[PDB]
Amino acid sequence: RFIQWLRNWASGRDLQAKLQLRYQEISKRTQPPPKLPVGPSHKLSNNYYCTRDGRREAMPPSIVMSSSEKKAVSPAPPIKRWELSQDEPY
Amino acid sequence: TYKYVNLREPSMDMKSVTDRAAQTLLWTELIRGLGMTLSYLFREPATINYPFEKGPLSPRFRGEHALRRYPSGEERCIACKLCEAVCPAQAITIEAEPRADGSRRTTRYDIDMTKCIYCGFCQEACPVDAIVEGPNFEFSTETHEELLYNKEKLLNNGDKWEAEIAANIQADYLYR
Amino acid sequence: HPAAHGVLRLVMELSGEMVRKCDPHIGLLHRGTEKLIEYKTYLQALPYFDRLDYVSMMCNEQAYSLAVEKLLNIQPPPRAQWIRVLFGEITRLLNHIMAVTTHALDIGAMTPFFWMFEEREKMFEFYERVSGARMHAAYVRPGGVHQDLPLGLMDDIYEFSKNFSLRIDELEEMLTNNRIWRNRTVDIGIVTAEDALNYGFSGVMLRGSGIQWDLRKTQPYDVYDQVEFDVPIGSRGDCYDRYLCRVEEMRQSIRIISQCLNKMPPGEIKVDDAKVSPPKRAEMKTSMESLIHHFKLYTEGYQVPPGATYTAIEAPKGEFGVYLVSDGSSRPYRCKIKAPGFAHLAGLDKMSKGHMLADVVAIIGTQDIVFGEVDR
Amino acid sequence: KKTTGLVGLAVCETPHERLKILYTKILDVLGHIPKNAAYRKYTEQITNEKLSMVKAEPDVKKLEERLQGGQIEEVILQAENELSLARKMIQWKPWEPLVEEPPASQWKWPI
Amino acid sequence: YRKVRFVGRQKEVNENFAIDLIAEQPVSQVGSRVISCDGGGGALGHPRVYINLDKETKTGTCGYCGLQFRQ
Amino acid sequence: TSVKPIFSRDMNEAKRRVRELYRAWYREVPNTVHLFQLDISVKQGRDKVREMFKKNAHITDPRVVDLLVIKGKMELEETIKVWKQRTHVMRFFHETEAPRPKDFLSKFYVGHDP
Amino acid sequence: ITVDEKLDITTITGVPEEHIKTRKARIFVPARNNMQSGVNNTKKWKMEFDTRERWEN
Amino acid sequence: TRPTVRPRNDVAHKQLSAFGEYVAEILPKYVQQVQVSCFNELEICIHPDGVIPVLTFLRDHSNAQFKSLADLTAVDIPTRQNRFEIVYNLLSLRFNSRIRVKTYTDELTPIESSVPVYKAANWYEREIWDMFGVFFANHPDLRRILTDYGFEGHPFRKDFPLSGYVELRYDDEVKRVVAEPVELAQEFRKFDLNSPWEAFPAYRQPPE
Amino acid sequence: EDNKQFFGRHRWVIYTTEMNGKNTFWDVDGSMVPPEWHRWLHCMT
Ligand SMILES: CCCCCCCCCCCCCCCCCC(=O)OC[C@H](COP(=O)(O)OCCN)OC(=O)CCCCCCCCCCCCCCCCC
Ligand code: SF4
Ligand code: SF4
Ligand SMILES: [Zn+2]
Repeated sequence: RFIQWLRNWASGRDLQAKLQLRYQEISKRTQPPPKLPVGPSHKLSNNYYCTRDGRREAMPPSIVMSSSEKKAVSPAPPIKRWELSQDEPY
Repeated sequence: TYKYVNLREPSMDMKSVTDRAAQTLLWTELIRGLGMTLSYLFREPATINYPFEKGPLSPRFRGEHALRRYPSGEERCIACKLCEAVCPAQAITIEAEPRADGSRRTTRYDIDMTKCIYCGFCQEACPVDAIVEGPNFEFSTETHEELLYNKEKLLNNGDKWEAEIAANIQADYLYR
Repeated sequence: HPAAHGVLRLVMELSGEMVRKCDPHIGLLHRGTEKLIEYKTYLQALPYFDRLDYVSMMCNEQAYSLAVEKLLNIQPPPRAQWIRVLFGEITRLLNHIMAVTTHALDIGAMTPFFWMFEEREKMFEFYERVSGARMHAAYVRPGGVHQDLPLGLMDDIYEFSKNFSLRIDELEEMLTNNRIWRNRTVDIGIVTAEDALNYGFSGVMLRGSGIQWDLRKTQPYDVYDQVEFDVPIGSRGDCYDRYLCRVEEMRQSIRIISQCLNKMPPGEIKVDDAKVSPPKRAEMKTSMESLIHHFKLYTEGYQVPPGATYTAIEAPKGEFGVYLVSDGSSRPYRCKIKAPGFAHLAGLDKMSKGHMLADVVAIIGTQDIVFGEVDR
Repeated sequence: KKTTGLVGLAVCETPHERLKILYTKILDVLGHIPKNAAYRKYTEQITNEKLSMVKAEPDVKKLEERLQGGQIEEVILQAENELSLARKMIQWKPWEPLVEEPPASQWKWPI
Repeated sequence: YRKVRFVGRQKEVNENFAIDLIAEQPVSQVGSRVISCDGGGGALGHPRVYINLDKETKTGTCGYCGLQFRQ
Repeated sequence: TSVKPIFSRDMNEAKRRVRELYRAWYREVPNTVHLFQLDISVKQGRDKVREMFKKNAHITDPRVVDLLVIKGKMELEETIKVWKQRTHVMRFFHETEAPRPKDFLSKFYVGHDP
Repeated sequence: ITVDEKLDITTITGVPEEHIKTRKARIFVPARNNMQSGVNNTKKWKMEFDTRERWEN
Repeated sequence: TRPTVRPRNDVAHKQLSAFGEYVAEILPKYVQQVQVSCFNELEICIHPDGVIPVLTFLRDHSNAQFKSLADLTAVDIPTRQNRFEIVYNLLSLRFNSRIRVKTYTDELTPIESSVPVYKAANWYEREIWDMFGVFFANHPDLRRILTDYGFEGHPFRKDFPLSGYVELRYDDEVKRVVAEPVELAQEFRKFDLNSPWEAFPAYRQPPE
Repeated sequence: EDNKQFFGRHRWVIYTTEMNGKNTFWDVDGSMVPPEWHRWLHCMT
């Protein structure tokens, strides 16, 4: 009609992606009952606390404090640069 | 990696520079969008026409409080003093004292409705599964002498709809 | 009106026209935070990290929940993290929908606001379906994500994402090369120096200014390493090349949300070891061991060993700190938060001397200063 | 190159002799410090090994690798200031021994 | 003294009362020794607790549940 | 005690200082008293200033007497300018607050165990 | 360097109000709640003040 | 152990042993202790003398850059006999590392401003004067940020009872909005969470 | 309820008169809906 392409005379054209989704193509509801699995070492006869151990780990290891061919060691290697990452990088 | 944006140079040749002098002086741009991308009004408005129509939600929503009771009623709360002790804001206030038969229940239970920050920490600590955030935004009265709740305001406010509540948990309780 | 969803009172002595002086008064929103987080346990005190800023929600707490798992020597299970990329990188679509617009409501336009917030809504559902609430939603925890997400959302994330790169093409034809805007911003508030580092600025007003560094790919977070993206960069240090990051940084995200829907492996959600995670409502409700770790876990907290940390992230407008001492028992000790707003606004007075007054309204908008955060 | 890269700088101009001024300028001044404190044993040791790479290869581009700075024009400003400390370093005196150990129980963390 | 606050305000109070609403229940029986009290339906209700009825005539309703229970 | 003092050295340059900024206060009470459009007897404004400077009298030490100053040196910034709106000032002179007994038998009929 | 030794018993004044001289603090070792046998709630000398009236609202 | 326990990494912990070995080597007039946090971070315990000095060495060098100042903060500890603490925190852009610099103090002893070294300690030093009370000399400006114009208590230290000493309320008897002592409507209940048995053996305090 | 040709304005309601001790019509608030439809009109299910 005469108002359909006068919406298409500007901003290119869409007619597929449209702001209000109001029409169909949505998700309906939660129909199914789900079941959430428990995997991670949940079983018996083996899983034993004191091998899984999340916590109980030591105090911060010291270094020489009060009471040699050094290369001027830096804390780590310096950073190598980045690419220019072809996408349309200009 | 990287990218470089706003790094470009004009071409500088008389096939171009007209195209940039047919722009400044004739306004060939700046009517491109707002001569057009504005209109583009011909789309259906998006409005939820309020007093009647209303918008979406989910079964996990949070809001006005309640206290359920089983079938023939026990006042499901046992006064185990938990939904009180995880409360960040410290709204809750509970005073038990042994009821006549010898089963324990409450006396004073007061959720302040100004302090409550709407966690979802008092829906999730109750082991006997009493206290439950309702899905009704009914609120807004005209005096702060009010929103403080007692016990016997809550129960009704939670027996006014239990057809709302008792059908949400049985959607949601299979996840947690 | 030009408060930018916040409250400030700044005072300038201008010279007849040019400002040449500014000295703002912050401290209108202080509220008294870090004095009140010594008094609350670990899981009880979480939200007061969500309520700090108003815009980024799951990106906070991603910076607390990563500053606790450390002191505990514990990692989330694999399906934990690959959530925290999907929400973690979906709220970078929030602060970049705001800071291109509610900045440019000061420049005076209308539609680039009433045109977008049609959409910033379609996202707020996805905070409501996943857990509860409209904005502030307490979901991430010390143990990875709270509870699983419904059957759904993966046909409401996919269907929504493939529509979105168009709307970001209605903020482009409406802005970039529109002259009256180009002229409101170019070569305005240029800090190109190595003071723009010396002040210790965070991300953008860096990466848009040359000096090239980001905390997403120089440090891993939570599996962030396994997806590919490129960090846009700017030419000259003015504002309109700190804008142009925030478009080409909304067109990178839709790469990751699109790259991260394909990989999410099935698995549990909470940390497994159960001293730091509560159990389900099937387990606490029958066997015995599942109270004494659900009924001492909702009064006192974890027991998190003493010793100090620090940590950092890339929040949509810049870094976010937590410097978390802990005394070796349940309630913390200093929890010191730093967010930008002690840099990006430390550098207004410097940046703007020599331009008019009607610029200083449009300088602020580019730092993305949002307050109650300067509760720092 | 026309773009200084990391912005705030400008390319002027001379490479290959602009560094050599400064390292040499560093090495001479640096010697006036007493020789005990390792500061010379390090502050110099990086410069000589650095200078070995300087002399000599084209283009300036392949001077970049094996000398990890930023771009060359920046490496100057890396070498510029390392002086401005040295010629202070004699003002206050690091090399001297330690002063005022804290009151003997201070850094012990769990109170 | 206190009583002048709800004047004209109609004083919300709880029409039903559970102080005892319990005793109307047909107190059950089993014919066995110890029982499982999980109430109100599976996985909505009190945690499972087993009670012994051997007295003569009594029972014990676990005290979460309240519902009069015996043999 | 060995730590570097702040400004003063012992008690004299110090007690030259407290004498000093007194006048900056004493010379400027009243320009405000017309500026905020607050109404009081201008002599009140010269009683309080002299009521405060006599208050902390027992101070035995430098670096205390310099510490207090650094507070006192500040206020003349705000007050001689307008960073307060009438209600950060007048709070000095407490209008509304009902009197305290401070005597004995007036307590014993009101309040438990102070 | 201005080391300037002296001795004045350290005190500080003006920050609180009348609660300087009115009250009496107390320094005491907590006593172990006796319903349980855990001995680790001891070991730090705290302090806590006098208690004044709480009334009803 | 693997599945739920955070996998460690050694390499990061070897170097930050070295590179921190020798900044106790070349500035022994100042640095009085150094160590390695089990998570691969460093803490340099420095006398209060060097503050401007040490950073200035950390300010520029070819072996340690540390140009980016991130977070200044404080902690206040009673029964440390020198109350407060500072913690500087600095990122070296080239070498990808964090090294924190701890310097103690008191209230009365001044500390000297870092402002000419970095211009980003301009605010972070104005703040601390408000909160804890530490007094930074030779600071281009010293004023009141984060707090109202009335607080004479310097709150975040450990002696300020949480609710401050004066509530505020407005009355119409005149005009103003005036300040009457704090009267609450609820006690602010004090719970008590600290459980016995000492669950951590590794941190076990000295036997005594 | 509309034909399922809209989203969010597809489900709507009508108020009529004097529910419970109520003013007649031109007073309409929206707390009136029976506590069942909160499981319907709000699109919770
Ligand atoms: C032989 C016969 C003669 C032959 C002659 C050939 C043709 C010559 C006639 C051309 C004259 C046309 C009108 C005059 C030119 C337009 C006015 C103009 O020059 O604008 C220049 C303006 C300056 O911008 P600039 O130099 O780039 O500096 C900013 C850099 N940041 O750059 C600009 O773009 C400013 C744009 C206008 C500013 C306001 C726009 C606001 C929106 C209003 C648009 C609505 C008007 C549409 C007309 C409606 C008519 C019914
Ligand atoms: S509901 Fe759960 S928490 Fe609230 S009182 Fe009854 S038992 Fe204690
Ligand atoms: S609702 Fe939120 S705030 Fe109110 S009590 Fe339950 S948890 Fe505490
Ligand atoms: Zn039962």
